[PDB]
Amino acid sequence: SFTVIIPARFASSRLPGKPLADIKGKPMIQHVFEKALQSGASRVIIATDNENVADVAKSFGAEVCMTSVNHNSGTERLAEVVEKLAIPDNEIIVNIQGDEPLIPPVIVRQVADNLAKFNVNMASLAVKIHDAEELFNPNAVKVLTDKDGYVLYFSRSVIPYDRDQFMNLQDVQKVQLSDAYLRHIGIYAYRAGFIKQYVQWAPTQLENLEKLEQLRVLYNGERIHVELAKEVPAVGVDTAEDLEKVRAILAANGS
Repeated sequence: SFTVIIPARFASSRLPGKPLADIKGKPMIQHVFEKALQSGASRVIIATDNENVADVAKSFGAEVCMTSVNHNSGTERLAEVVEKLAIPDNEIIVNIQGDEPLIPPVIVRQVADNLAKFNVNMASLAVKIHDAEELFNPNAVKVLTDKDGYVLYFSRSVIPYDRDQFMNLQDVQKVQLSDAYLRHIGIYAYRAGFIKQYVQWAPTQLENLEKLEQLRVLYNGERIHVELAKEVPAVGVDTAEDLEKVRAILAANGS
């Protein structure tokens, strides 16, 4: 079995209070909660520092853990939940974002099973990158693993470098990419006890440069397993446009 923790994500610049945005009669956060239940999770916790969100979540039967209103990171907020609920060290925890109402339950279960299968302290997923435009986008995190799926490195820089095609490239948007690129997806599985260790490790020059918190784990020599996601998850909702899109999709799926 495993536990899912869903960060509410109330704070948003272009879509403030999005966790409570209505999507076909239910707040977006409730959709994520229901997808979590459909993944086979034995426990689903909504974590938030917002009283209004907590009240709404409890109203649809969700266990809620209030997180402190500090500066600390997301991983830092996951640790606080583990500590406050006294979650045993070996419990498998899957972190899913509160603004992904269309997250495929199958991939939530996938990362959880992978954590147990390979017995690592941290597991994640990736999806193929097909466009050069996305490949060179620093916002798309590229990842590479060894033959067993154990991560070599994560980076905003393009890896692997294609010698023959990248040498004196003049138009990246027109380069034909090989089938070797992977975009890391921000869905994780951890052993509850490891999160505590993760946050205890000192900040690294590496993570500060790439602005990738997960590099702290690689820097400290901890094995991470990454596998191709069984299904490509939709981008999280953060704009009114994205919200309209999800509403249209859920509207189409019921008639």
